[PDB]
Amino acid sequence: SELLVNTKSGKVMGTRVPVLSSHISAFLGIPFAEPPVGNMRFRRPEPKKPWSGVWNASTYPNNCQQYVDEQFPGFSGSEMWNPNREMSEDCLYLNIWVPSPRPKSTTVMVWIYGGGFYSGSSTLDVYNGKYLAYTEEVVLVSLSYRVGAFGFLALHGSQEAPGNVGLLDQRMALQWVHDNIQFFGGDPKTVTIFGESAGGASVGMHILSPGSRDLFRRAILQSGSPNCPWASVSVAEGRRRAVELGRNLNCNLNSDEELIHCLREKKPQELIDVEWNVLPFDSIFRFSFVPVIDGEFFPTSLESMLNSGNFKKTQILLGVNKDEGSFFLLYGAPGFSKDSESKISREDFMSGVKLSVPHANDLGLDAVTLQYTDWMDDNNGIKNRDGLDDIVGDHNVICPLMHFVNKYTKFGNGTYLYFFNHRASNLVWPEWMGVIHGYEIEFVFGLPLVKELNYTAEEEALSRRIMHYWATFAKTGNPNEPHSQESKWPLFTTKEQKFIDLNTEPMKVHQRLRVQMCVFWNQFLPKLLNAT
Amino acid sequence: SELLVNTKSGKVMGTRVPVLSSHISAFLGIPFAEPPVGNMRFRRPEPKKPWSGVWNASTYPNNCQQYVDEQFPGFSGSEMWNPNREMSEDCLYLNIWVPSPRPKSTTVMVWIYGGGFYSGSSTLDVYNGKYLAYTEEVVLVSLSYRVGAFGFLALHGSQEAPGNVGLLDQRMALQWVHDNIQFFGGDPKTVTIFGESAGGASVGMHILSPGSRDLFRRAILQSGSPNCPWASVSVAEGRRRAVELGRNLNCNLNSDEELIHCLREKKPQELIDVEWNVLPFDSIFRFSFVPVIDGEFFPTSLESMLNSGNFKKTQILLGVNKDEGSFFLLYGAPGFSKDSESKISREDFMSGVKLSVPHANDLGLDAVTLQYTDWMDDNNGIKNRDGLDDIVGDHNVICPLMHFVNKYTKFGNGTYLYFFNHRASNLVWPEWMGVIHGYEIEFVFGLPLVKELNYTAEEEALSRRIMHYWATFAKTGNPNEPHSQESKWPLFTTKEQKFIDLNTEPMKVHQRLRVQMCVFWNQFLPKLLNAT
Repeated sequence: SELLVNTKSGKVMGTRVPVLSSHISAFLGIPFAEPPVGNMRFRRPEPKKPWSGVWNASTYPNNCQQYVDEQFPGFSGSEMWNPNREMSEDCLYLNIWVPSPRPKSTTVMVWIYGGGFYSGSSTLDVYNGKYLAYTEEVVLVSLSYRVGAFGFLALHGSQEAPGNVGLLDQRMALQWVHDNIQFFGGDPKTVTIFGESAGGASVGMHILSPGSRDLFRRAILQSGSPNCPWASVSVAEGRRRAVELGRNLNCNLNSDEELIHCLREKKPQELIDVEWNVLPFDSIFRFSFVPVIDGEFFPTSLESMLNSGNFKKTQILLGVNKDEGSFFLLYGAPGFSKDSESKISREDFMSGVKLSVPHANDLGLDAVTLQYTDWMDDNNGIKNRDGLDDIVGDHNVICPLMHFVNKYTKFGNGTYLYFFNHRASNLVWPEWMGVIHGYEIEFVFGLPLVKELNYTAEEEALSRRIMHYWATFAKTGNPNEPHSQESKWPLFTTKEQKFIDLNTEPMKVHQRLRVQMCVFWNQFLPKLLNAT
Repeated sequence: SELLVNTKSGKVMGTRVPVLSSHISAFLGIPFAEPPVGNMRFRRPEPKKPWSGVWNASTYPNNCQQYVDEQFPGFSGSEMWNPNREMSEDCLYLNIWVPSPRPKSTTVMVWIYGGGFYSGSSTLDVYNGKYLAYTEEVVLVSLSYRVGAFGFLALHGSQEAPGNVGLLDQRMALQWVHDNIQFFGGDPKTVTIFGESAGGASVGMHILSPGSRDLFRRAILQSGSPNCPWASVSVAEGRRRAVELGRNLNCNLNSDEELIHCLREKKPQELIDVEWNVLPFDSIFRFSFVPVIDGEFFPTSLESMLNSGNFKKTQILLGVNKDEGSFFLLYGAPGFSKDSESKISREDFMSGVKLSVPHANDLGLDAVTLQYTDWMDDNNGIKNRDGLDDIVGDHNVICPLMHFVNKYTKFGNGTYLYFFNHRASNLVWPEWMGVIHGYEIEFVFGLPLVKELNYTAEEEALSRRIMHYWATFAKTGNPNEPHSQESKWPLFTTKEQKFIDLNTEPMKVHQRLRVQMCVFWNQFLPKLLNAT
């Protein structure tokens, strides 16, 4: 039977699903690690023990225990990101969408969801692999990993909560795809991992980490890179937050064993209730528990790894959205509202700059303000709003990703950069937010192809273009069709630094994606803060 | 006789001179102080002792002993600024151009030449007061003062070379105009002093100094203000340079008397031969001997005086030229040539930035470079050239003058700002230099009215407009004609900050003259250098 597959872990029974008036197979909720419950909390994942009989993989698995957004109850715009399944510490499962008839050895794509390392589910609607699997004829795998304290608590030196266990979770899923995807029709020697936000940072981290390099062929990073200011902490800050977390739940703090044991007796929702209290600064776009440079997963510091060429050399395709920042200002900066044009005054502008660059002294806060203020029109509410929006995106996503793409390209074997700047016609968020963080995803998974979702004809056209780029790239290491007549997505080179825009208009190539600001955030500011 | 005038110092015999096919009186070389020779060198000026008989004031006086430019022998462009008379330490004289018939009580204008405080003569061709006196019917006075070591050597605490004796020279001339201009037809209660470059800085200094405030009614400052980074030094740096000067001439340095006496035995040309060796840094737009904040001429520091409203409150009219910097880059920065387009490379650009902001640490040099570099086109030779040109002008003339006009306007009784951006059609300097430092002067003195000089019809029209503005302002405190139909030069206010352009095109009002950069040079950079 086409829905029955025999893996090295046991037999699995999938289900047939309809897609764009046709069908494909779907094996949902296949386990890849032992349930990290009880004494296993905070600990590294262990391989799932083989099973007898047939595992029923016809329904989605549970979602990792996480923080849930309730800023806008009912609002689809924010709930489409919340977990749509029972939350449980028994979360480590993966989903596979296989074409029909089953391929013999086709290209594999493994998706890693984003969410600031504190949230995310593989089961959201926007992450439905069937449209992409079907349309491009690829095996689509979607894994899951532990988030928040559960996946990133870090008491270095201890084997009870080493840290990065959330990344080990992902590696585990990748190890399984490597050892079994062949039985699903996939070709293990041609697996592309691709992510978004924290998932984009995760992809970049497997490229840097020696232990994961041999488990994939290529990579796609969307709106996120490993060296982002929010994606990692030092073991010292990791330890500082581990303790403070324990201090909020009134736990014995005399020793790591003391602390860890107390944290293991707490109900999942109790760690999550106080999780946001450990941040060192009043900030925006920063998260409590994230990866930590431990000396294991990451040999040395990220910057020295990027400078020494110490990382997997292959091809990569990455890019960013036009307005990456707006989403975080809405939720945390004074002045912004989902229901108003949110024009910002001088006072609120500067409050925002303080919240965006939390680690900067008064001199730095001034450098940022001077760099983002048009003194001929300083009290223009629309300019202060869009200026603040730019600061958050540049410092947190764009300028960091450009530093990565530039350091990488010097040792890589091919780079392709994009700039997604198209606002979907059916977006429910206000206009001032623009091309929002994470909304390019729907085009990657092809939601525009399903009529009922209400997308324009050109938006469906854009979705197919992108799906063919990602898929053609996953297969060949080049997003372009061999002998096509269409426009060629030029290659990014240290010299030219070309890139293309991604929207419903005739392709246009450009150069030096936001150089003016990227030099400020990557060269000047760092230097200034270090001298002062 | 109309050419004979009896002053409080003695009788003076002037001469009749032709102007624009007509005539006026001219009393040239009237003395106002005792010859500062011998033991009087470096010392404060003493009033000229009355004389019997008639002083012959029909020919120009000598020029102060100064450094002479020989960078371009023969070139009119640079020689029209060199002394056109025998140089001598016996230099303190003034020139008066009086209308015919002699006025009973008309408006007076006293001109103070510029020259970096190290050069300048009142007898240059471009400073011929007859055209202006004639055309606007005003008494035009032109004084002279000691420059270089001779007028600014400063060994604070000693009465042999107190410092600022060059400014005392100017004050002396003003005291005489105040006590005698009435006998020439002038009205002493309506004297406007106006200068350019070092002279613009001098005008601003009489506005700040308690001792000179009561000697004039209004003021005009062109391309220069008292708080310019090159216009003054601390008593410590003044003392440091005084000594080093003495060290170059092998003088006994055991005591001030020791030093001063040795310097008084040296021929004038020997101090000038080594004068440029005392500058503390390899620099551009900086001069050896300049005014010094001594606590006498200047009660306290300039910045605190400007903040406390401690200065003469009246009306002022000031402005700058579009390309104030080019002239100094030509003479001192690597890459520029009088005969080439002078396109600058990245290396020479940065060499230039080092030469322009000599007092900045490596962090500052980077802030300046980042602020003046278009990273989308970093190797554009024309952009690096014009960028360097902007740095020199902004930091040395424009941003400092805007700081003055803003601090002043808060306590003044009327401010009028202009921006001269017209390049004369007969300029002999290369095009890349643009609207050069000091070339607005020719329009102020009306050289365009004399055909033989080869100016366009619109340039002569511009010259008359400016001459009427300066003159109408000197008389009324407003450059505008009471009930005119012409365009009104709006008033500058703390709120609006309006200003006008000055060229052969229909007047256009603007706002915030170069705010973006003025904030960098007046607020951020200062602060950065202080914290680091």
